[PDB]
Amino acid sequence: ADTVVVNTGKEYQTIDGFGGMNHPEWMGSDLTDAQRQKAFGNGEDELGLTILRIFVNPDSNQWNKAVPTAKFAAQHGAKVFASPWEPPSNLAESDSNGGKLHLPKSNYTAYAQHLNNFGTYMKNQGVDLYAISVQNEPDYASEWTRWSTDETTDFLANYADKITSTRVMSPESFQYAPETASWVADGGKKYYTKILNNQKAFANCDLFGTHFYGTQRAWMDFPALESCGKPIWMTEVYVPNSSSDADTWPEALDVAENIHNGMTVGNMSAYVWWYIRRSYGPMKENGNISKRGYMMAQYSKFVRPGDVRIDATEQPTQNVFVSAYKNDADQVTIVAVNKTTSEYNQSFSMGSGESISGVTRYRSSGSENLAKSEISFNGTGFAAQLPAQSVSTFVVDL
Ligand SMILES: [F-]
Ligand SMILES: [F-]
Ligand code: NA
Ligand code: NA
Ligand code: NA
Ligand code: NA
Ligand code: NA
Ligand code: NA
Ligand code: NA
Ligand code: NA
Repeated sequence: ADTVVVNTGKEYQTIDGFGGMNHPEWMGSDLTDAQRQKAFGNGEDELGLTILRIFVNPDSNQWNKAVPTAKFAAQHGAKVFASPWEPPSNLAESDSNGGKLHLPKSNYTAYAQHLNNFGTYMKNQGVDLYAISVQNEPDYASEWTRWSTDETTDFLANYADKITSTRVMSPESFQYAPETASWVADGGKKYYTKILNNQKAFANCDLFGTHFYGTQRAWMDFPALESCGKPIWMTEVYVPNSSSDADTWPEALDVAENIHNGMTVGNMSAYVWWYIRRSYGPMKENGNISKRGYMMAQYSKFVRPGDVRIDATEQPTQNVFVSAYKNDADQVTIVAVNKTTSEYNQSFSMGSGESISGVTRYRSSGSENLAKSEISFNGTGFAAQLPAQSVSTFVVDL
């Protein structure tokens, strides 16, 4: 294997965090106090999530259902953002072009007020809502609200400046599909390019969100969006499916590969799962962390808001995926996903020249969950075994 060369002087995106969705209406119950602590604490056997996504109910008389878990997350320092699936029923019309609903242009001002008022309500409930998005999956909307890519751009350019209670997030595409994709009539990356290309829409859009359903690694690179000066969040996914129990192994390792790809190929600042607590989620219905959740935790517990992704040899051997981050205490955190069936010894080196003063490893695999050990080092480098089908997070003191 190539030595993994890490360079603290070459910086990419700032990390906003890692999280999941809470949706009492659709999940059937809210998180309990124990589950809230399990998700948003960063102590022993806690997921260390730092972002919570919440639901914008079309009926404002139901907004209160989102509040208790948002307040808990906010008290533990998490960013809280919200997504709408449908306008208030009085603003929505049946769609005859593939969606269930459509928002008529004549109702855009009222819809922006609906989103603004949700932000104000959250603030009055003690939650400074980080952002609200224009629409969940406007390009996969057979059961909610379809928007064309022109429509979301018009909304952002000409109406979203009146959302002042919170930041404005882009519409959230289903899968970040290539613009010329034959299977998507009007969606995917087109939602984003049209914002970048319209001065008013870009000025009124504070950050971007996309989902990752079926998103290939080869679709994650988006040069114009990655250089525009505003964060891109991956705001919803489950991988590789919802049909398997989240302890299924080695299937769960796909979660770590997907996070790695979003971080290093997509320059994503955030990675947000769907329901936190679910049979296929990071927390099981019995409240314990699943294998998929330990895959998330290898990132979320150690790559914290405000950390900066830095250069590190990304694929030193095929299907061994490496990313690295620095924090404001000058620690470097390296996450190595060995997705192969072979164990080998991997060397690491600080190309930026810093001497190492300590290395601690946390590792998850078929038989380990966040297993902790001390790693020897010498000068500017260290080496470690990477077992087959494992995720190793190295915390490096310089
Ligand atoms: F704005
Ligand atoms: F990229
Ligand atoms: Na940065
Ligand atoms: Na709501
Ligand atoms: Na907060
Ligand atoms: Na909704
Ligand atoms: Na209508
Ligand atoms: Na209106
Ligand atoms: Na989500
Ligand atoms: Na499996």
